[PDB]
Amino acid sequence: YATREDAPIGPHLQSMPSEQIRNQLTAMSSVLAKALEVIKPAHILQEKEEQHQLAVTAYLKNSRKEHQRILARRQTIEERKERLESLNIQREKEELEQREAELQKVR
Amino acid sequence: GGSGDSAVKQVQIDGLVVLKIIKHYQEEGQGTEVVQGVLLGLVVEDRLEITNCFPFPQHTEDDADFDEVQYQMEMMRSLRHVNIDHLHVGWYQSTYYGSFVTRALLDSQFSYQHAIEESVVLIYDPIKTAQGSLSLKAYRLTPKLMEVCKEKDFSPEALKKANITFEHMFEEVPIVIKNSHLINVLMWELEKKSAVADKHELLSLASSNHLGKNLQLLMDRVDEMSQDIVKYNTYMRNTSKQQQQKHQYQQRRQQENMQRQSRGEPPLPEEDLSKLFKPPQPPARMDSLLIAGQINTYCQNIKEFTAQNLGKLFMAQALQEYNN
Amino acid sequence: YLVSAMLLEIPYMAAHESDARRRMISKQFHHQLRVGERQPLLGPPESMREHVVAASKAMKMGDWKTCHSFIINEKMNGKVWDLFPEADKVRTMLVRKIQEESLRTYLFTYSSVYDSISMETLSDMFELDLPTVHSIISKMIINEELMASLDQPTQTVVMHRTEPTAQQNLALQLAEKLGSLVENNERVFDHKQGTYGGYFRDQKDG
Amino acid sequence: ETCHFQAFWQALDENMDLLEGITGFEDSVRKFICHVVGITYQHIDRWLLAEMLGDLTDSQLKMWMSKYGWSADESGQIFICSQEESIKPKNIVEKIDFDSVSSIMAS
Amino acid sequence: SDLQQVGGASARIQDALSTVLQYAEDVLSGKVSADNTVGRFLMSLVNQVPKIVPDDFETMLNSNINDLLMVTYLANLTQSQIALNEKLVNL
Amino acid sequence: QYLNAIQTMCPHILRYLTTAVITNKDVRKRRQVLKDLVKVIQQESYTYKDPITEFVECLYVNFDFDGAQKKLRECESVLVNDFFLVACLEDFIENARLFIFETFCRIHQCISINMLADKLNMTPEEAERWIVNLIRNARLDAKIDSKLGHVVMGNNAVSPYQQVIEKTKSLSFRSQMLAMNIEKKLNQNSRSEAPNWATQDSGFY
Amino acid sequence: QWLWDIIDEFIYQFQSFSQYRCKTAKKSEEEIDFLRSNPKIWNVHSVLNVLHSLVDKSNINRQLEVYTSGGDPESVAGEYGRHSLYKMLGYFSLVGLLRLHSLLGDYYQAIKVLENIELNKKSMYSRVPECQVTTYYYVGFAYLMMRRYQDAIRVFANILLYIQRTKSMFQRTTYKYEMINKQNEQMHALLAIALTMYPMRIDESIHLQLREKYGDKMLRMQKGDPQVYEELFSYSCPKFLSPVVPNYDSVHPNYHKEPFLQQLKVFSDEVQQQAQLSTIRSFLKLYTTMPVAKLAGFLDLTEQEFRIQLLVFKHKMKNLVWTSGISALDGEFQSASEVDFYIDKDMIHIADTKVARRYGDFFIRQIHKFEE
Repeated sequence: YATREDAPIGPHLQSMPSEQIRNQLTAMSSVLAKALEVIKPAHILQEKEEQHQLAVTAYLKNSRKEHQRILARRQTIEERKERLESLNIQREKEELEQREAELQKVR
Repeated sequence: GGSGDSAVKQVQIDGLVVLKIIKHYQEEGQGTEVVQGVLLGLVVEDRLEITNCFPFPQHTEDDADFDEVQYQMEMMRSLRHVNIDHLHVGWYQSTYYGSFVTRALLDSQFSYQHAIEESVVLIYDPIKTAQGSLSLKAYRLTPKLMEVCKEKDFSPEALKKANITFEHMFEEVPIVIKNSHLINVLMWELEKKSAVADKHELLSLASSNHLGKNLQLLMDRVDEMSQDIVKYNTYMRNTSKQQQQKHQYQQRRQQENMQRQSRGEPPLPEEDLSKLFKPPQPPARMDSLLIAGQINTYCQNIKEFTAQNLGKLFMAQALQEYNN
Repeated sequence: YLVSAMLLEIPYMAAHESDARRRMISKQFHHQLRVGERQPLLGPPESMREHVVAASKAMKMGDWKTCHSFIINEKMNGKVWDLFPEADKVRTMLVRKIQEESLRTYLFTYSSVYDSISMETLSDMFELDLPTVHSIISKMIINEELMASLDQPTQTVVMHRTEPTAQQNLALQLAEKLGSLVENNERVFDHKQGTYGGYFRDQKDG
Repeated sequence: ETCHFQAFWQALDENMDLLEGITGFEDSVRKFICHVVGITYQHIDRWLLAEMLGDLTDSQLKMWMSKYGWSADESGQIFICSQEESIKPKNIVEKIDFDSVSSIMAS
Repeated sequence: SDLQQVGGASARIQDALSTVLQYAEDVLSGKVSADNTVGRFLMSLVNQVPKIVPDDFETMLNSNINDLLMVTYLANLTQSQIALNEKLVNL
Repeated sequence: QYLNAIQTMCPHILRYLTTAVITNKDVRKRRQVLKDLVKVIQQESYTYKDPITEFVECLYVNFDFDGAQKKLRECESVLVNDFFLVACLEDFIENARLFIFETFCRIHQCISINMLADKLNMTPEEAERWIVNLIRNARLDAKIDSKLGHVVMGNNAVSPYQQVIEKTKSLSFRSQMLAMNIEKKLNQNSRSEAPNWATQDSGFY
Repeated sequence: QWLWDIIDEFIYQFQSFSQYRCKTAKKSEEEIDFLRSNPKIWNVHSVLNVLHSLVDKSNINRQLEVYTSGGDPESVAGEYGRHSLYKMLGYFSLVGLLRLHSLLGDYYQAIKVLENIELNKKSMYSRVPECQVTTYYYVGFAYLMMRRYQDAIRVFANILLYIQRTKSMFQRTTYKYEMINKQNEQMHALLAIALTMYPMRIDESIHLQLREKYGDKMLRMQKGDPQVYEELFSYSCPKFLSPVVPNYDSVHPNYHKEPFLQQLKVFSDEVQQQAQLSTIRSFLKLYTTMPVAKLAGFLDLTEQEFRIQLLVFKHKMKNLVWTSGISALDGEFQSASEVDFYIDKDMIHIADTKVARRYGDFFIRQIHKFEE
């Protein structure tokens, strides 16, 4: 199987390919084609997902408590991160002056 | 402490960053490597956390041309006003052909890293590498080269900094293993958009099917790697050829000329004897291949190790699946 | 000169399109072809050089009938062929040589697509005698130029599906380049081991 | 060693009482004749198997016939082995070495 | 590898559900649910993955793996020679 | 010097040279020498032609087997009427038939035994025995299908892998010698860093 | 005199140490423990074992092949020199295998071989490549003597490959580096003659520099010349036995060629009819089931009139190299044509190539250690 048959970089006709087997065909088919059967009909899936829903509700429920603390904490991070991290990169670039005028004093 | 060397910790790239990267996914810089944005973050527990990026666009008609920094200055104020500050601690070029750290990307990085040593340089690699392994490639520059700072010139400080022998297989940090703590909202959307509105979930997941079947993925990978890598291989070989000839093959002839002189004339010079060895440009160890080229040997081994793997998986699945 | 270069270089360029070591036979033909390929607008040929370049493009596609019409037109006849004391003998010889070498460029370019070919359809397509066609194909097989076997009862040429893929060709070209890099590393190793060679060869062979 | 069994029993001198004096030797060599018959014949003729074992009679051959379960066939050879059971090829079948090769190529 | 090991998991949760769809008929009556709904899904599924079942398929499938493996092998051969030229220059 | 004398003054001596090569008893010498003989015959084909030289030209230049067989019948008349070659007739015809056949078997994958019997002027059963002897002597990988009356030549397609192995066999040996030489050079450098102090202490007992 | 000043001073120093060997290994823990501590190399302790394997064998081979009567050499060494060292409790290290494979070597030159069984059983300690390549050396030779040509030819392949991940480095094959090359070359060449229309494994074992010459040797041997019977057997003899030193060649002493009558003529009988087995198989088996056309075609090829074509044909099918059947009513000869396998080299190389990557990546990271 090669793209010699297929015309390698452009059809000129209606798409009607027959089925052929190429690398990761039977792999990714068996992943998703079997998945869909358990998604579309199922009496086993939707209950599990309704309890996954319940673990998802729980995480937003845990979250809204943490959000109220992050409303205090990340507020104190955000405002200070404008000052402190700027002051740090100030000293990174201001060091090039300290490199220069100090070395001038040597000689 | 997984923290990095001598000014910085690791990196953590929050999901809302990578969403904004895949918005300027692989266009606006397809066949041209374009710096698609700066990574703005903050120092967190054992890591940086890139919490937001803003993209940096350029004049991308079919070539890239650098523009006024009126964009970046106004846009980093635009971030500062509603959100944090200009806190550019890295950058991401996605961009062009599965993860590769070019000599230009090493030089742009060297200017970036020496200026702000709180940095990594990201290479966001989507489906182009056959996805594939190491989708987020981080990489910061060795602080050794930020101590034998500028410049690696062709004869002096190529040889001398080759002899110092700073890393060029240098370590790359892990990026995620933890709760980022902005999991929160996007967690709540999962239950909605699975089962009872799994349209857009299943749409994304069934992308896999057509990653296998159709036109020449691994084939084209191995094709582009048949060309990319043989180019680089030939280059080192003819580079090494000429330099090794100036190193030994020229010494061979001129020292056999030094024979003829008899290595001394007492009454007067020894002009000829003196004017043997007069410098050709490499005396030893052309550095920019030895360092920066070798960073791409590593990346070419990575591309090979990537393109191999998904092949290995099929070679299990194919045999086995039919075996029933 | 350019027609003699065309008939030698195009079969060679078709067979060796995949090889990294392109040995150019004619530097002047390769210059003229690169000048014609650099014109953004290629009109119908008027110059004797444009006619041979247009014929060289047709001959790489294996179409001998457009090659013939670019080499044997009224303009090239009165300018080149009617200057011979025996114009029609050189015409018939040149038609036959265009047919004989275009059959070879066609086989080199399209071998990859054919599983079997009859010598009857090659005789009809190229207007060549069956013993000549058989002798050319037999000689390409003996030279290892064509990966094919000849079935004597059916007069068919059966191709061997051993042609390297573009990825296998890049691997073969990389193996040749790695062999050349080893050959040059060995040369450099000998030049290093030779030392520094100056102090250890002066005490064995009076 | 060269398995010239016809020549072996011709070659024998019968006046050397030492060769009579080894107990079970006369049958042992016969058992080695029939041993190699089983490995490299699918059939053998009744007169042929006799001659290899020293020109046996009809009744003497009944022992050797019964020994490995061998029995007569139509017109008129002695069966030795089934055709597919003798040959035992172990030729071309490999390239099934996937499991080990992927276990080493795992990382 | 995560897409691999949730691969056969789909086939395992499929084995759960196809049991329940069979078992619906086994107990009392049911399996309308797979009479010609999932019965048509599964015929399509086996017309995709694997393909049809001669042994010419199996040998061609093997020959494709022998090619893919020879290519995956050649990728490690090239890693080895990416090394060897990188190494003599460093010497 | 003698080859130049033949090509310049006496091209008719190529008859005797060709006959001496074809009638040579050593099959290895015969196959090696034939390649150089064909070049000389092809160079002189404009000055000298006879059935014996044209037989070699038809077989090894033109690959015309029907021309070569016709020329072989004409060679019988030339050999019988030549004073020097009359004693070589039988040896020549037998070895010439072996050459036509060996060349035919290298080009053709399927050969009819009946066409061979007609070309050899033999019965089909004698032609089959003659082919078996030729396959044994030439070490050709061939299967005779006596039911279909065909000889099928084995495809000696040298695998692309085997051509790569032959080209890389010298590279693997050079790489292994280079590795051993690097390793010897590294082990000689590491032994030179061993400090000389450790040899002093054994003097006390 | 300088000759036997060196020879006698080896044996007398070995007979000295033989008592120390027996004394330390068995019972004196503290003396062994004291020896573990002081040097930086326990390599000095271990080398002296199999150093004296090949040096003692040289010195005893001299005394053997000079005194051919009233035998002093062979019963002294056999009783005391060998069995005292080996039969009793091993020293705790690789020395237990060293004294084993020293004894295996001593046991090899003597043509009494049947306890190769229990020597393998007493090789309880792990097979280090050092000990393993030298095990397969003799164990392959044991299979070569067992007329297990198909088994032994594989065993010779691996030990000649030079990707058994040898590195040596510090003189553990010293002064006989190319003996391992030429003996494995030579003994493999004999096995190829006997069977081969099977491997298709000779590509791995021997390189093309030697495959070309040894290839044509087998053909020239079996088909058309008994010349190769001579030159093969010339090279095969010093390598088959391994007589470490031939004594000084002079006509004034005899003394040496008399043992070489036996030693050589013992191996004459080996290659004699085992070679003549080859020519039978040499003619390729063109049509797998032979009718009257091919059976008579092969009986014209076996031998001519009259007397005794069929007999000789049916003698030679027996040996090992044919599997076939006769039919009476048909008059038909049906036979077995078996073949080996194409590519077994690639999947064995997939790790070997990765060792070229590995020790590549490693050795330069030892240079990257130093010049950093």
